[PDB]
Amino acid sequence: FKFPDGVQNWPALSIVIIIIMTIGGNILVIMAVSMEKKLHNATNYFLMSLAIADMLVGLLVMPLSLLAILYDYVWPLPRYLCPVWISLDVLFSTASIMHLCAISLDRYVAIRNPIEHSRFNSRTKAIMKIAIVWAISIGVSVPIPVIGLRDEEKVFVNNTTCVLNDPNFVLIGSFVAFFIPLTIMVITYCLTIYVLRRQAADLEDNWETLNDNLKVIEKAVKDALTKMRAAALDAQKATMKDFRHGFDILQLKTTRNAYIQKYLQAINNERKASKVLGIVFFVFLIMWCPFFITNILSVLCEKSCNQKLMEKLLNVFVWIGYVNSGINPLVYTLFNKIYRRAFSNYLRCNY
Ligand SMILES: Cc1nc2sccn2c(=O)c1CCN1CCC(=C(c2ccc(F)cc2)c2ccc(F)cc2)CC1
Repeated sequence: FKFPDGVQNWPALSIVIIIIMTIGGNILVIMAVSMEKKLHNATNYFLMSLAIADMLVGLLVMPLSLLAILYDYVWPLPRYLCPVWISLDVLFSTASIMHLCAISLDRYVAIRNPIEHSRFNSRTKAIMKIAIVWAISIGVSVPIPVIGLRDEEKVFVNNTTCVLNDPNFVLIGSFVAFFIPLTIMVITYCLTIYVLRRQAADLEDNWETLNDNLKVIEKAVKDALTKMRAAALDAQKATMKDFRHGFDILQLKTTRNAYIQKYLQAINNERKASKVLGIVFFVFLIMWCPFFITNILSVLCEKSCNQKLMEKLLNVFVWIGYVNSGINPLVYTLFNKIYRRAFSNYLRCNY
């Protein structure tokens, strides 16, 4: 570990900046979800446990990858330390996709069959769901120290570079640890975003007409006045008892701000959450695709392919996937005033 004698790529040390921003960024997420009241809920507990995995990627996987780059991918640490790092790489990377898939799956199940959650509270129900995503993650990574130490060629190429080299494990494992959870996250997300739009459009299309027909009354009628009573007529047929009669009493603009905005902001809130999750989901998908494509493209042709080129591309493609462990705290800041406000305060009033 930085002898320093023997190092062959000193400008690679500049990747430390990537490492520092991946740890500190997710630390702030851990601080925010731990301290902010308006962030204490199942979805944001998922993000904290996710930030714990992404912080441990930058804390335990990124530094030992950088060290290998510094020695031209000739493993500089003891040989037993290679399969330990490979399993820590697999564990925390799987925990990332397993968190995103669990968020999208729980959000989908929360919408289809929203039965009265009478068994446990939301805080404690989240704890079990976080336990299964870590239980699976440990389950995928725990064979690797066995396979690697029992047979060192499964984790060493050319007896020098430390990389996972078991084709059966890499193939089957890529399905269990990446392809299946990614397939679930995409379908559940889109299916969720389809249900949410159909149910919101029920009230929205009635609330949109009443609003538009109010503009013509300020243009500036007996057809536009009855245009607004028919709007609320269909709105009050779907939404608790204070809502049905709430429209039946509706100068008009004051009633809209009095009680309609209670649900109007509620639906917009659900829309803003689907926006953030989709960006987090599909940026994760996009930043891991080049590595996974190039990898699964490297075994579809055993020969007839430039294997030397594949490895060189994968050296860069793995860090495109790694940088994703730092991207999530940035995304929260851009799209949520609670994270952005807490982040600026932790950077100032604490640091
Ligand atoms: C550090 C490094 N450097 C170089 S240079 C040239 C190659 N190369 C490498 O292969 C690696 C290891 C990359 N490492 C990324 C994390 C891994 C996942 C995984 C788990 C188990 C598998 F079976 C299949 C892949 C994963 C990826 C995304 C996820 F969302 C979840 C898991 C394991 C592979």
